[PDB]
Formats: sequence, C-alpha cells, structure tokens
Amino acid sequence: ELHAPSYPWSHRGLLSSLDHTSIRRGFQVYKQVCSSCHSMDYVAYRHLVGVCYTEEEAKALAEEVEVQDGPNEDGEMFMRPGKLSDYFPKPYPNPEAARAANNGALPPDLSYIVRARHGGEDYVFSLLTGYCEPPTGVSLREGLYFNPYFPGQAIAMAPPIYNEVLEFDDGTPATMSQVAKDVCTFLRWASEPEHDHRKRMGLKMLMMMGLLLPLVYAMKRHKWSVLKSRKLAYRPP
Amino acid sequence: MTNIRKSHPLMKIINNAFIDLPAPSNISSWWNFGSLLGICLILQILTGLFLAMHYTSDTTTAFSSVTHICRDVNYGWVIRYLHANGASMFFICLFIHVGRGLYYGSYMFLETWNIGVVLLFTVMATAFMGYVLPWGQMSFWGATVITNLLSAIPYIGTDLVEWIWGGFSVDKATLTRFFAFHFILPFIITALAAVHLLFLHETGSNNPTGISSDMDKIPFHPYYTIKDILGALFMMLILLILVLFSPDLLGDPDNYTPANPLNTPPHIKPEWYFLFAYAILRSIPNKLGGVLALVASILILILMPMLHTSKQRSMMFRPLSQCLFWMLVADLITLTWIGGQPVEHPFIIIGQLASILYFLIILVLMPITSIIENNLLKW
Amino acid sequence: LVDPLTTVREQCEQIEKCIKARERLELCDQRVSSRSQTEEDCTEELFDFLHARDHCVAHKLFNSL
Amino acid sequence: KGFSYLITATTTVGVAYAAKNAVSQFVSSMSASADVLAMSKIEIKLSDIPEGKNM
Amino acid sequence: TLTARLYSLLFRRTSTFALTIAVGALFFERAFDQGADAIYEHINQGKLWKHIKHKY
Amino acid sequence: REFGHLTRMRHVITYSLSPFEQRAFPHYFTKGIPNVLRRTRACILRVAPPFVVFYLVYTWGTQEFEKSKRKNPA
Ligand code: HEM
Ligand code: HEM
Repeated sequence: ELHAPSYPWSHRGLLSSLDHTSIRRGFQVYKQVCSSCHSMDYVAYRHLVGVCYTEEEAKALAEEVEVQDGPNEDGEMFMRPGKLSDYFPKPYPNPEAARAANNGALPPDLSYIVRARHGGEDYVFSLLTGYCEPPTGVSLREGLYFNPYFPGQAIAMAPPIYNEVLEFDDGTPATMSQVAKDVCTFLRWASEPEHDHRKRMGLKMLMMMGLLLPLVYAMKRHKWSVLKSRKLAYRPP
Repeated sequence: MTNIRKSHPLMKIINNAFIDLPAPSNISSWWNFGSLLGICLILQILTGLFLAMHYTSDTTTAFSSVTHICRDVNYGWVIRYLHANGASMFFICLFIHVGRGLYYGSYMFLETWNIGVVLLFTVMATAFMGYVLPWGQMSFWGATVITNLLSAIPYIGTDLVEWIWGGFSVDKATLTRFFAFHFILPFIITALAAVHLLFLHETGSNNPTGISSDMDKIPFHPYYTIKDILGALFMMLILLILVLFSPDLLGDPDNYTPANPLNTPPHIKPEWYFLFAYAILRSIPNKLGGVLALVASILILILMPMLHTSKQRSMMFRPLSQCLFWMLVADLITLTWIGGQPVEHPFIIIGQLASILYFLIILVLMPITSIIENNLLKW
Repeated sequence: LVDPLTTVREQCEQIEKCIKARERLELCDQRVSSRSQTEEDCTEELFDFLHARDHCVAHKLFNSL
Repeated sequence: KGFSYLITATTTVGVAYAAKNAVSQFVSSMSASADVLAMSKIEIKLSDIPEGKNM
Repeated sequence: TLTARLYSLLFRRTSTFALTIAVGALFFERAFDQGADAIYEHINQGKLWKHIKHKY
Repeated sequence: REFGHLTRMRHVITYSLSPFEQRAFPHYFTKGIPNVLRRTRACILRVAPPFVVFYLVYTWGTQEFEKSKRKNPA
C-alpha cells in the first residue's frame, strides 16, 4: 500500500481558498483530456460562472458542445448547441459502452472523485504523476499499466497526462506536473463547490465564537458569583 | 391575583420543568450533556426536515437528490453536513451522558435510566436508517451487513430479514421504508425524552458527590439556563468547526460513490459510533453468539443498578472503581479502533481481549472492587 | 520543455533514505531475476523508495509550478 | 450596572447576528435553488427568427 | 463615567435596551461582515474570482 | 418537589453578595491555575494509565499489523 504524500496545496490552510486561475486551467485540462472517457454528471456549465469563467465565456464553452434535446413535433430527438443550464456531456451512452471502450473498465464520474478517495487530490496528483515501469517480478496484462498508487498497482487507464498534452490559454508551460496540479485543483472544486464559502463562514464563526464565548462565560459567571462567593455558617444550639 | 407562570396549566408545567425546578447547586459540566442531547435532537429534526424538503427516497434519485441538496439548494451543503455532524455530536453527547450516569451512579434512578436505555436504542436505529438514505456504497453495504446479521436468529431470521427488506435483498423498498422510519422515529424519541424528564423530575438530579442535595437546591432558571446556554454554545463551536473546517472528518469517502450491489467496498465498517459494538460482534466466531453479544453490550446498561455493590452512589470517593471506569472507557476506545480495522492479525486477538474485558469489567471487576472498597471503609 | 517533477525527483533521489532503498531494490532486482521462477516481485522495495522520494518531492515540487 | 449590562447587550448583539444568519439560510433553502433559477428563469434569444416565421 | 452614562441613557429601560441592541445588531452586522470579508480576501488575495475576473 | 418543602434545615446562615457588587472573574489565574493543577494531580493516576495502555496497545497493534504485510524472505 503506497499512500500519497501531502502536497502543499494553496487551499490546504484553514482559511485558505482555492486559487481560481488553477481551477480555470484545470477545467481546460478536464475538458480537453479527461472528458473523452470521464463524465461529470453533477457539474453544469452555469456552475463555472463567477468561479473561473464569465457568463459569456461559459456560454461559448457550452456552445462548443452539441447536446441531445427532447422530442420534436414529429417525435424525433435532435442535436442542439449546449447551454449554461446543460450539464457536462457524457462520453458514453451507458456504462457498458464505457467498459467496452476501455478494455472492460468503467472510467468513473469525476464530480466526486476527490471526495470519494482516501487521500483526495494528493492521491489524484500522485496517481497522475506516478506511472513507472513495473518492478522486477511484476507482469501486467496488456491494456494495464503499473501505477504504485492505484490499489493493486495495475490500472486500466493509460497515462493521460504528459508534457505539452494541451496548451494553456494564459501561456503556462503545460508540463505534466503543472497539468496534474491544475486538474487536481479543478477536481477539488468539482467535489466541494462550497469550499471557499465554507472557509469564509468558518472565519466568521471563529470570530463570533471568540467574541460570544467570553461574553456568555461572563454572563454565566456574573449570575453565578452570588453562589461562588457565598459564605456559610453553622450555629447549632 | 396569581402569577400566571405558576397558575397557567401549560406555564405551570414549563415552570416546574425549567424555571422553578430545584436543582443541585454543584452539578458539574457533565450534567450539561442532557441539555445538549435535547438540543442535538432539535437540530436533527430541524435540518432533517429541511433535507426532507429536497430529498427523494427512490433509489434512482436518492444519491442525486443529496448531490442536488449540497450543490444547488441554497445553503443546502450547510444543512446537510450540519445534519451529518450533528448525528456525530448526538452520539458523542450520548456516550458522555451514559458515562456520567455510570460514573456517578445515576442509574439508581431506575425509571429514567431504563427510559434512557430505550432512547439509546431508538437514536441508534434512527442514525442507522438515516445513513442508508444517501444510497452511497457504504449506505448500501452497511445496510446489507447489519440487516443480514438478523438471519442468525433461530427459525425466523430469514423471514424477518426479508420482511424488513421487503424483498430478496436491500433494495428500493428498503430505502423508502427506511426514509419513512427515519422521519417518524425522532418524534417518538421526543416523546420518550419527555417521559424521561418526567421520571427524572420525580427525584431531581443526582450530583457528583452522590449525596442527596435537598438542603442545597437552587432554582433552575437563572443558574442552569445560563450554564446550559454556555454549554450549548461550546457544543455549537465544536459542531461548526466540524461542519466548516473538516466536513468529512468522521465520514467515509466511499459514500460519495453511488451504491453498487455488484461491487463491494474493500472495507465495510458502520459509522464510528457503532464500531465498539461492531468489534464485539466481530470478536465472536459464532453468528448468533456474536449478535447476542452485540445486543448484550447495550442491554447490560439495564443491569447496572443490580450490579451496584458499593455503599456509596457515585465514583467520587472510590479510587479503585474510578480506575476500573477509566479502564472501561479505554476498552471502549480500543473496541472502536478495532472495529475500524480489518479482521486480521493482530486486531483479532486484541478485539477478543477487549470484548472479554468490557463484560468482565462491568459484570465482575466493578462489583468485586466495590465490595473490596466497602470493606476498606469498614462497612 | 522540461518538467519540474523530473529535476525534483532526481534531487530527492539523492536522499540517503532513497539511496538506501534504491540498493535494497537493486538487490531484490538481482535476486528475482537470478531465480528463474518465484512469487516475488520487488513492489515492496519500490514502495519504500517511492515513499521516501515522494515525501521529499511533495516538499519541494509546488514551488516551481 | 453599565459594565455588566454592556456585556449582556454585546452578547445579545452577537447572538442576534448569529441567529439571523442561521434563520436566513434556512429561509433561502426554500427559495428557488440554483438549477431552478437556471432553467425556468429565461429563454432569451436574438432576432434569429425570420419574418413571418413562428419558431 | 462613560458606562454610567450608557446605562442611564440606554440600558435602564428594557425597551431602550432592546432598541440599542437592535440598532447595534444592524451596525454590527455591517461592520463585522466588512472586516471579516476584508480579512478573508487579504488571506486569499489574488486567488479569488473578483481578483482575477477583470482579465476575462 | 418544590421549594419550601424539600427538607428540614436548622441553624445554617448564608451570606451572599449582589452580582453587581462583586466580580465575575476574581483571581481567575492566581487562584485558578493552582486549582487546576491540584485537580489534575488528584485524578491523574486514576485517569491516565488506562489511556497510556491504550496508546501502547494501539501503537503495538498498528506496527505489528503493518509488520505482517511486509515480505518475509521465503
Ligand atoms: C434522547 C436522548 C436523551 C436526552 C435528550 C436526555 C435528556 C436528559 C436530560 C435533559 C437530563 C437532565 C440533565 C442531566 O442530568 O444531564 C437527563 C438526565 C439523565 N439521563 Fe438522559 N437523555 C437522553 C438519553 C439518555 C441515556 C442514553 C441514558 C442512559 C441510559 C440516560 C439516562 C439519564 C439519567 C440517569 C439521568 C439523570 C442523571 C443525574 O441526574 O445524575 N439518558 N437526560
Ligand atoms: C434523531 C435524530 C436524527 C438523527 C440521529 C439522524 C441521523 C441521520 C444521519 C446520520 C443521516 C446520514 C447523513 C449523511 O448523509 O451522512 C441522516 C440523513 C437524513 N436524515 Fe436524518 N437524523 C435524524 C432526524 C431526522 C429527521 C427528523 C428527519 C426528517 C424530518 C431527517 C431527515 C433526513 C434526511 C432527509 C436525510 C438524507 C439527507 C442526507 O443524507 O443528508 N432526519 N440522518
């Protein structure tokens, strides 16, 4: 069992938010590398507005895809440009076509992949960057790839990321580790899209507790001082 | 003329329960966890009802309904993880509350102690059936293991498990009826808590000395309303630290995966507040003996008044029994840790020794040690 | 284009935990290849080496990314 | 009496703030959720519809 | 003293005590949210959408 | 059970102060710290040893369990 290391993410800190430029670059990584085999059923285009894209940019990104739309007057199903309210396209009509396309393996939905793994984005980063040669004595069937971080160390996913696998709009070199960090930030947002709000609320709650708890403690002790300074005398006959 | 607080029939009940109730002047912070429990209950009813405004118990939509609650419902992630970590806080407060009852001999209040045992069972059933509702991998397979445990029952085990399922396995009917029971049960818990307080107020609270405190009673309202408010604020602090800084600390990542009856998780554990029992049942090789031990580990709370062999009520003046009490708490911690672990060497022998030790403490060591303490005090 | 991860991995491989684990791994590699038919496998040795290397790399990598 | 009562006033003020937030959030969860605001809200478009055309 | 004046003017009567609490709750919500938000956006400066939106 | 009919008590005098005449945190540190230390020495050998035993048992079980997943040359 090779457990993932702890990487110093920008969002690891207690009040530390996600870097939203990394979320944007990570959407570009998902939408250009992962999406051909992974779905994100619970993330729609509208969700990316005010997070890593403007509404106009996200409407054009939805326009880039075609989505099936419900029955016509004649009763046929048609293809229409995507919309903000549309969820991310699914690469495969059903799980069986997904398994057929990927040598029997179903590639998981990535809406909750960070939350649904022990080790989270650390695990995903180490998995994406951790493809090595199989060690002496280890042989994998064809269509399987040695990854020391995958349970069993035999994964059906070929190494997806590499240097210059995509181009980044802000011009970053797209080194493999850069691409992995960006996509892992995006996956952390896709699992927990309340992360930044949750931590801002946590900061406010810590301030409010640091005010109220001393104050309620003073209220309790003001009322109780009557009992706590009380003196008793016994004067029997 | 009258004081309507004392004369009005409803306000008279309220006045006698929380305002003019004579309370011991020395009950410690450990006596706060009653008021925390009733607060947790209210919180669970409040957030759950708001979850039930969006949740749907069909297996095709339950996991999706919860994702919708946490992603699109306004502040639905707040309500959801407040509910989950409030279940965890409920059980923390329950364990501390029962530990206080054990340590101070509060079980000598027979009726309220026995109602408390009933309450413990009902809260456990509610939490168990609620955890299935998200229909994650852990939801499904924990329901599977825990319900198929009941097949160990002689002659009617399979029939009763299938009747609880409403089918050949844990499936759609089980999820919908678990939602219905999970909705209704906390209100029965509310009624039982009211009966519980009715039985408690017959004598009033016990105190840390274990000595009757009637010569030093203070009114409940100004003192313990403010003290219980401070305790509630501290509890809220811990709960909100969980909800806002580590939402997933006490949960399991595999419940963010939708239930897969074809694939089972490598580890199928209950929630943390079941692990001590899951250890005990897993310690015994026999299916039915294991289930009987997992039930006796909570039914044995009914035996404490009959096991009391000390001349004193509480543990305040009995060092040897304090030693045994803290050994009992340590054994419960090790049972929780063992239940979170695989059934393999060395956790098996450790779980066996811990499971033996729990019963050997409650049933044997604690009585004999109280008798020894009795003689050391020459009575 | 060069990746930070490559140079970070080499520098962290220069770590004595890595230096010890690497030759433990190469003694496993010398056995399992000499023995014609066995059940071992050097995955445990590689796991020790990778644990050390990746702890150091997780300390130093995000500074260049 | 001022100092002591000041402590109560501030405490109430803090509690008020907290109470409001909690209630507000429970009220907004019964408000139209994000997806409802997304789909049923609007269907705007440009003059793409030609003359005499009932799209 | 200042606290004697505050008590005599605003705390002695419960209605005026409550009015002071209400006005203070309004102004406290405003100022506390402003300060807490500024702290959160300073800790996370440049990382948030608001800081970077003006490029898109 | 109501105030006024709880027990018989005799010859006991109590003296109390108004909360507005006294402080809510008098000698909170100069007296509170020695009291916490006294209350800690009073109970520490009754509470601590079971948790030390749990720490040792947990440490041993975890390290041993992980010592079984290691390859033994054979
Ligand atoms: C639904 C959960 C429960 C609630 C809401 C609840 C509520 C309360 C409250 C408010 C008190 C008075 C305050 C106090 O002493 O703490 C109390 C006392 C008591 N409860 Fe509970 N309780 C619950 C569960 C239990 C359980 C599980 C037991 C144990 C089996 C139990 C046994 C007792 C006893 C013995 C007392 C009296 C303690 C004493 O005075 O020394 N209760 N309960
Ligand atoms: C005795 C009090 C209660 C306890 C201990 C309790 C416990 C739980 C737990 C542990 C869960 C699973 C949380 C998770 O997803 O991780 C849950 C889910 C749920 N509970 Fe409850 N519950 C209580 C009361 C209620 C009540 C009264 C309702 C309805 C009015 C309710 C409605 C729900 C709903 C709808 C869910 C599913 C949503 C979700 O998973 O978060 N609960 N409950």
